[PDB]
Amino acid sequence: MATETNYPVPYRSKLTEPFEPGQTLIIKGKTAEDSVRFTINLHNTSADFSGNDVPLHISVRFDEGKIVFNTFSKGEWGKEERKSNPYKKGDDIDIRIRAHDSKFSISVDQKEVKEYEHRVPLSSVTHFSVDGDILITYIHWGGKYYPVPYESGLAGDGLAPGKSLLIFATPEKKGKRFHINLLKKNGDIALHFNPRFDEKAIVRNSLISGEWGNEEREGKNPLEKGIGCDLEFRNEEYAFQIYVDGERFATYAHRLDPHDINGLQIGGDVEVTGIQMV
Ligand SMILES: OC[C@H]1O[C@@H](O)[C@H](O)[C@@H](O)[C@@H]1O
Repeated sequence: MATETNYPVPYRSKLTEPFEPGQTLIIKGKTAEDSVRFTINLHNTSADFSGNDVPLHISVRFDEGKIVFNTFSKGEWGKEERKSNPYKKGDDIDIRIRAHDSKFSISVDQKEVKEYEHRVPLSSVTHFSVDGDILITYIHWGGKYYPVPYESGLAGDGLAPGKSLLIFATPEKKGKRFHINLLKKNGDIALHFNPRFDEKAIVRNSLISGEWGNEEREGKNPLEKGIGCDLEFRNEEYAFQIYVDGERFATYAHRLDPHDINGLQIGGDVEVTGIQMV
């Protein structure tokens, strides 16, 4: 129990809106040398009753060495479904649950490991909770089905120094490349982020007045086909700080005046599950 001051356990959160197909629930935290198990439940209740139906129960067991799924409804549990637990007592955990119309898709360390068919109505999930030997460090519920190629404007102030655009996506299993453009009203691309698996590199460049700039490579490429990633475009005074999965992958000196970056485009071989401005 280190610097908790965030989401203490047991954690109970009453959903403000229904959990719907296309939306993802992200839970990250830390465990200890003596953690034995922790749970994540998607459940029903009127507001705080706590104890009705549990559409989806997830038990990560360090003693058993697996992650176990099941549901509780009408006063009884069904048959558990198991998957290997890739975590050893002590490491950080990252479990994401995305709702779909026929099931829940669960990924561990951004790796899809389980498809749990709905046994009870998804619409009956009104609450969510986490408990056990885990120190929760991050919880987020949002997203939707983002079609790609994708295009949209950004809030009002857009992406300006001091702001960050976070994108959660998964390069397609058999994809070759995809890109993300941060644009200004006149169509110029301040930042072109273009991972190329065939080239084993991520190209960064700018499009000014219909002309592509220098083209910056350098950098191993921390992305993997079929594995989810967290992309952060941190706009600062002198450059874009590009973070991939928590670590800085590269810096990109501004070639265009920051501010007024109110456009976004995403294309290529990639699935997008979350977009947010912070
Ligand atoms: O115009 C040249 C540019 O074309 C783009 O389609 C490519 O992704 C860039 O790597 C290239 O520098």
